Amino acid sequence: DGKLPFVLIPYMPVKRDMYGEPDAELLGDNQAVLGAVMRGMIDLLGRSAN
Amino acid sequence: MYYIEELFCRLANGVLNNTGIVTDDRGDIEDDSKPFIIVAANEALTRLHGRFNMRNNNVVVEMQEGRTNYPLLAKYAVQSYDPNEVKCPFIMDLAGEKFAEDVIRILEVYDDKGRRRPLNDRNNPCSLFTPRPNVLQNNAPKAWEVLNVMYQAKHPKLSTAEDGYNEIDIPDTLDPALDAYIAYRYYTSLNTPESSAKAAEYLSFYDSICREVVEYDLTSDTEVDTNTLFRKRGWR
Repeated sequence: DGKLPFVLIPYMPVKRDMYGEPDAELLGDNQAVLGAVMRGMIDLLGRSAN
Repeated sequence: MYYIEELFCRLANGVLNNTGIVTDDRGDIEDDSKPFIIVAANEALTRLHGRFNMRNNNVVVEMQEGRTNYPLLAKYAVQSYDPNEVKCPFIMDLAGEKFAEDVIRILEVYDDKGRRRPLNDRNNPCSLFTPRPNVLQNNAPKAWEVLNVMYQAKHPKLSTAEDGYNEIDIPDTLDPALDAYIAYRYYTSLNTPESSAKAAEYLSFYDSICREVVEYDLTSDTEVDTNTLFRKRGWR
């Protein structure tokens, strides 16, 4: 072949760049917000007398 | 903290300033009328320590074989028991901190091994029982079982005798409440209708002071703690 034996496969390509972006880049804030709501619901039920 | 003499001066130059039981110089109450104030003063202190959980004191009780009921009386204390009729005391105290039977309400009991003992739990075989407010009953006295009882305590009873207590240890914000109750007792004793109206004013004033303390929580009566049922219930 006469060149490097490595192959690059990006997931979401970046304009004029090698490394792509995974799905975790866009969902950073959404996961944190969702986690806060779930913990709040459990705390309301868990700490309540029953 | 201050001596009972300062209380006499404060009453002399206070609510009782216009009474016939004070000295000509308004410096002290009449000596023959002193026991009247002492009886009222002890009664007033009991009411304050009941509504407000100000003093929390603990005592040590040693289990004795063949005995189930353990009254919390000074005659069973090591520093005050009579060997003639008591084989051995089971209430342990110090020479300078003699037990004074100041028990009002039992709060919690812990054994010598650090395990909490339930009280008045009829369905629990190992629970303790209190047939009387100042009597502790154990249904299974072991060999080396020693119990510590933490309870709400009243102020020690005042006495004009030298060996007796002659100091007052209460929050200074409750001093007007103490004076009002003593004034109420004195004016209520007089049966003249004019004094009756004055007596009611002090009693109402005493109640107003107590609720004001509760409203602002000046004695740290309210208590909270971190939640533990969350872990025990397994919510995770």
